[PDB]
Amino acid sequence: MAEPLLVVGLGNPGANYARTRHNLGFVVADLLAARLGAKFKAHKRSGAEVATGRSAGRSLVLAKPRCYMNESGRQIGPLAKFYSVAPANIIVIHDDLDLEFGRIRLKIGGGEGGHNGLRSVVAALGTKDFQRVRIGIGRPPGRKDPAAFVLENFTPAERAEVPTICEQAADATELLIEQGMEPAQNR
Repeated sequence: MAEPLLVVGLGNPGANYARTRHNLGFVVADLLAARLGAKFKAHKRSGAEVATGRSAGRSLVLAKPRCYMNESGRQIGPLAKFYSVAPANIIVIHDDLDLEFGRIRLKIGGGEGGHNGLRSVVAALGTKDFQRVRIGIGRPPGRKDPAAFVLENFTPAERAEVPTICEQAADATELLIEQGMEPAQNR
């Protein structure tokens, strides 16, 4: 445990995409960097922007991809390699379709819940054995393309709670870092 962590947050760049459902990992990652006094440095070498920090005594590397959601992995693969982090020491924060709105679960491995970003990372890291901070966004309402549901902005009802759900998410991420899946605790 003289080894560093990678905390990746999944999202699409662009002002109009910032507050969409598929951009929760970005906000949650933006929150953490802020908590650790970390500044996002453009990482030419892999493509994503990167902030470094320290939490519970552990080396942290935070990352947010600078391309579209679909090629996260083409930027997180070379980035993880750069800072030589094993896939088990990589935590990825993303919105989950299979989790009810507001629910935050923590898991290593498992599915990909139709998230095109998580798959892109699984492909680029080969294995699907990295950690996840899953943020429920709920299932789409009735007849509705999920791939467009996640590119829409949260309803005025929901967005009232998003700020508080992300704070709780950043808190789950911190707690995952100090313990393990001894967390998934009251998280």
